[PDB]
Amino acid sequence: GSSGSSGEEKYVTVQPYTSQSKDEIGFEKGVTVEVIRKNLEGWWYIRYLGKEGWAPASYLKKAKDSGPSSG
Repeated sequence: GSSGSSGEEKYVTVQPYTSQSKDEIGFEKGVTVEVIRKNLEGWWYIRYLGKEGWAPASYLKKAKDSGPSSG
């Protein structure tokens, strides 16, 4: 299957978003997303459910992973 779970900056959704068209991707609140591109028009290209679409940065936030990793 996917066997990927790899990216640059993994963000998390704090609110559900309903996509009107394919161009945009709809997700739920409390899931993990992969931020690929970052625009200025509140548009952050992410990847969810094995699909890349346009999502509002407003409904996204940088996740904080806890680990012993030093720097």
